Amino acid sequence: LKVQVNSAAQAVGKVAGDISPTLAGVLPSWLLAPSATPPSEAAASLPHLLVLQPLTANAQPFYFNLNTAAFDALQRNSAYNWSGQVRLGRRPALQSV
Amino acid sequence: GMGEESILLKGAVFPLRRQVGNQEKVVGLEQLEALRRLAERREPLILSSGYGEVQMGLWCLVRISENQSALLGNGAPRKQTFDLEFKRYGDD
Amino acid sequence: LQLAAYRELLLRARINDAARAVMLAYASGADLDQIGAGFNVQRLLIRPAQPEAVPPVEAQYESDKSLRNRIQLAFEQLSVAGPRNAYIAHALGADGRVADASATSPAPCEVLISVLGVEGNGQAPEAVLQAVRLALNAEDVRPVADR
Amino acid sequence: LQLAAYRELLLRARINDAARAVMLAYASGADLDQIGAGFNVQRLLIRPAQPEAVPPVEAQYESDKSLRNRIQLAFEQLSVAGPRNAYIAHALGADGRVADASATSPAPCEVLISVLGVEGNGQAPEAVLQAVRLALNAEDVRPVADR
Amino acid sequence: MIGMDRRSGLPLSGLAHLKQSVEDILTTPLGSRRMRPEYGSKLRRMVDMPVSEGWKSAVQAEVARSLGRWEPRIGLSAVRVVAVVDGRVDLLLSGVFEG
Amino acid sequence: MIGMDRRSGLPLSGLAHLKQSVEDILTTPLGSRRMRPEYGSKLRRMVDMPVSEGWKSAVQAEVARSLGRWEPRIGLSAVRVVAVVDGRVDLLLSGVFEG
Amino acid sequence: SFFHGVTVTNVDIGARTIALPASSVIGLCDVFTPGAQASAKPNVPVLLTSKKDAAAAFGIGSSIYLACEAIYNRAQAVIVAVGVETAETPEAQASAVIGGISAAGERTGLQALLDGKSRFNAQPRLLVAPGHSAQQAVATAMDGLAEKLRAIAILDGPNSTDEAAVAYAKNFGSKRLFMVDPGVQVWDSATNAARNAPASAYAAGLFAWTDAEYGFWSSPSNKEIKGVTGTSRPVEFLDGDETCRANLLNNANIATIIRDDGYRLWGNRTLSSDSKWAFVTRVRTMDLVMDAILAGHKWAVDRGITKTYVKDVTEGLRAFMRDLKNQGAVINFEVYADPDLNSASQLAQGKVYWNIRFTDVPPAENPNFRVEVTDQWLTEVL
Amino acid sequence: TTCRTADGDMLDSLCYHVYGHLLGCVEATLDANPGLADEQQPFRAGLLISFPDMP
Amino acid sequence: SSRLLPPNRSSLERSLGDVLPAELPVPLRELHDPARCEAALLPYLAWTRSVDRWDPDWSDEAKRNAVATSFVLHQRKGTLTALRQVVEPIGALSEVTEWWQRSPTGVPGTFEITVDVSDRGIDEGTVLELERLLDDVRPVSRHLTRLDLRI
Repeated sequence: LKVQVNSAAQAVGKVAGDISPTLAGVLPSWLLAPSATPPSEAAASLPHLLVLQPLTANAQPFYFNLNTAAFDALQRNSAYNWSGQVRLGRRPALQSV
Repeated sequence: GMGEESILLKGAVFPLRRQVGNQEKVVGLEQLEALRRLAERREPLILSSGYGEVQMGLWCLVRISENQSALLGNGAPRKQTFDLEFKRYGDD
Repeated sequence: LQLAAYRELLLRARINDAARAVMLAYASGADLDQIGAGFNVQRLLIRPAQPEAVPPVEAQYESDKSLRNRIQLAFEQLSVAGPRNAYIAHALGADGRVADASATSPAPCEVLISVLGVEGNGQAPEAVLQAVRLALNAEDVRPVADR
Repeated sequence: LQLAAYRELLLRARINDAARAVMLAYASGADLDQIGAGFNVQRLLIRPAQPEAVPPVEAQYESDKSLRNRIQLAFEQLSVAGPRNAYIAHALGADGRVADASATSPAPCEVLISVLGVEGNGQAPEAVLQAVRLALNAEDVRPVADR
Repeated sequence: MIGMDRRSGLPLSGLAHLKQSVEDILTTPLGSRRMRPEYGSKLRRMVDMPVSEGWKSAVQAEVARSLGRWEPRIGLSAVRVVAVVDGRVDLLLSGVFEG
Repeated sequence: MIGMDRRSGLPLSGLAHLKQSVEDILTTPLGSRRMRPEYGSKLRRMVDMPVSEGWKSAVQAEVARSLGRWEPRIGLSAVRVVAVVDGRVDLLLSGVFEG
Repeated sequence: SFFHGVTVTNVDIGARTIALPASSVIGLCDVFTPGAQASAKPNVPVLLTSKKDAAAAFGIGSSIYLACEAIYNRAQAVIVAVGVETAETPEAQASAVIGGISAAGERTGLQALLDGKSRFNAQPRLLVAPGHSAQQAVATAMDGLAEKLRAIAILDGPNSTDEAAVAYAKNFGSKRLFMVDPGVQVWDSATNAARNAPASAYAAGLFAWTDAEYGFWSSPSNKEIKGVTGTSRPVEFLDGDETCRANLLNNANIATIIRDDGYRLWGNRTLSSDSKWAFVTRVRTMDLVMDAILAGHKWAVDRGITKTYVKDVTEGLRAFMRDLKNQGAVINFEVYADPDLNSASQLAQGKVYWNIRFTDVPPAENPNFRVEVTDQWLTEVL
Repeated sequence: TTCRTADGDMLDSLCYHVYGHLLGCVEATLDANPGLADEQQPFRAGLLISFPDMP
Repeated sequence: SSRLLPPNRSSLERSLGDVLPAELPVPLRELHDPARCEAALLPYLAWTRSVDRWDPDWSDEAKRNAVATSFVLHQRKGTLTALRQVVEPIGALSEVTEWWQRSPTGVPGTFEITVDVSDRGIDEGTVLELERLLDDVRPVSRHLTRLDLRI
């Protein structure tokens, strides 16, 4: 059946060829394209308090000011990894790990 | 699953306030130890309220903790602030 | 496509409904009536059809689980008194009588049935001599000399 | 519409393939047991799965196209007064034979049946010949006598 | 579930069996059944007690226990005194249907 | 995704298919489809109910459910009453496009 | 002879004639057999609350109870039920239902429903004659009795085809009539077959279920009918203004049972010639606020006209109608005393006027959905 | 669990109301019902379906 | 169907709802009712009912009762009461012989039967079938080939 029907489908395609695979989903070069212009937040009359901006470098950044979020507190914890190793007769040794 | 459903009953027993209508009988000191005797039966309990659903499920009693203070001479309190704590016994 | 897969599933089920209706181990309702009409078996009447009161008494028929008893017992059934085990079972028209056996002294013509009935001493009365012969005229082989 | 023209091409083929397996004409295996139950025909065991050794299972039933003959010979086994085929259809109970033919040249109640047998070169054994009189005791007529 | 009626022996199934299932709970005292001692109601103990406002809440709390044991297909809603004649109090046993 | 139009049979793909995808959600009642009972909207149940300010928020909460099931490429923004004539209320179904 | 144990009682005990929801009381008139099992005189009204009241006052096989069961299967309603003796001639049977003052000082037939108040505190809001409304003489009797009663009359067309009921609706247009033509059928225990009910009493039980559970301002069309099977006519229905037998009846101001053959009523417009009074909710909220205005403000017929009296009720109504506005029964209103027609020449006569202006909630019988898509402000694709 | 229809009750809706799902629930209803699929799918008002257990 | 569709439907869906199911008759229960079999497949059922003798000349009323009463015939072959009904299309039930009508103790041959057949529909021929149509009802050695007839 993979021999005879394929020989029959090749015989039909020689007599009457197939229709072309017409294209209706042809888009312009916009619907996957970011608007690289800065938003109205970046042109506002307020100095920006802090700015979030990602690694893709074309995505829209977030601007902290009185129009958007405007934090008034800033905790900044910063540990430093010093590991203690207890020695028996003395003070425990500290290593920067 | 369903997880633990619990009911916790606060409150206070004042065992010198006389019973309602002055029945020549006070609220007793025995009247929280009756909650203890009913809890060492190792047995679930039906809660029966009177407002919404009346047939609450099987509820085993887990914890009794009174705080009896303002004592009399023989150790008798005149306040007993308790908090009961149930968990729903999952019957079929 | 949820109609062509739903209406086809109805037509696939009608074929399964019709295939059960032509099998004895699966037919029910008025479909064992068509198996019953071919084998000359009718559905019983426990209580009769017509009521005399104002609520209509339903014509009580036996269940279809008892037709499958009766369609299947339509073969092992008293049909004709061929052998010695069938002359006696076709000789159960009378009532005051205990079991019986048959013989045949010649081969080609005559068959002998010695009826004894326990009423008094065990003799056969002449009243039940004709009561046997009323049944054996059309339930035997036709040229029997049933003495 | 090209799907729908393809689906009742598969439904007209389904109604035909259902109607084949209902009639005894072109009924396949594990389905004559549903038909033979309507004709008191059950397949028997030709050395079934007895595990002499447990992994070599040797299971075997009655095959088709001879079970179908026993369904075809169903109505010829109801009449116990011995028509031309009831002497045949009761003589097919044995295994080491083949089917029978009935005739009568001499005086009446003298049956000439020809017990033929397929096992090899011609002649059937006389010990196999005695099994038909054990197979025809309560199936014949009592005055009739066969050779 | 299909059961039979207490009187007249007739098999009644749907909701008349539901009502006689409740009235076998309410009118049997405890321990009256054979080999089933935790069956029935304490309502016979509530017979011929004065109708106070604590008697009402003790009947609601005891019908709910006794129907909670042997009648799971009934969710009890309320029990209300609706009339009083000499001795004869009468209670509207109202409850939703489950199961 | 390329589908066909409901009327006239023409295959339309981009955004006319998007609008008829929404109007197959909103106008089918629940259970009307074959072997798909959790399809459609309860908007036919909201037909011929009085237009209160709780009827509006119950239509927003039900269009958002029914489009949230079978229309993932539409983020619903708001549903607003914009006019009232006798019986005929009309709703500006506004929503951003995703996917 | 008393009893001293625990007992079951299966008979009615308490009185439920205390609540009496004034918007859902129903007038009912049909035939029955006044035997010894029916403990009610024919041409007098009797108050009904449950099916036990219909069983005690009327026969079970009588078609009063068949209409009382049709209402009590759906709603906890109140029925003022008048009976008529069954006649021989059907043109004289309609003469028994219309009644009149044919007695000495007694009202008979439908006219005894005007005596609902002063007997049982029920001024009837729903008029039904189940079966006896395909005749025009009783549908005109229920017409003219409605504006005396400030009710709406739920009549029904004949059980023939659609144009037999469309042309039957063209004899009216009188603002008080709500016609449901497919006489729906119901399953029976004794017959073990499909019945034929006139389906005018089923819309009365649906209105009593609507105004007590959803409010009288809510449109009583799209709601469930209980005690029901298929209809006497398969009435098709689609979406998109087709030649359907649903859109044909609704455009002829006729309501009809539509979906799943018995599941829901469909249609809210009344037999009215005015497009202002087209909906029943325009008509129901007209009369059920202005008799709820009166209930509570029954002191406005005494406490004679002093300086504060005109001022006492002009925010007595404003404080009551804002309670109607907050529960959704109306939308924004205004209540004010009449400046020009109030004068001292007729204030001594007793007449003093107040102007009420309210608009009510419209029922959303046709919600349109203009779907539009965007990304931020416009269609980015096209 | 025998149920009686109305003149518009339908099979896949009914055994969704009874069972709660439709995976393997319609043909199990059509299996233990003689002559149900032969009747037209918009049902008449008085036909009886005995819904089996474990669809 | 068009009724199984939702209320929102185009005329295209309502048309394709009336075409794409494309219902068919199921003529499967009709195969075992002889009064409802088609005439082209009736002798298939006559085979499984083991109708021993068959003629392609009878009316269908004379063909279907030979299949419907094929049970009652084959249940009682040795009897006379199905020898009466095996001659159904040849309409004939007149007379039959028995032992005591002949006084000298039966014929030599112990009473082979000489039955009476009375046909009126067909006069030409109709003799050569009845000695072999009645052969299956006749036992192999209970009767002899002696026969009597009447036209």
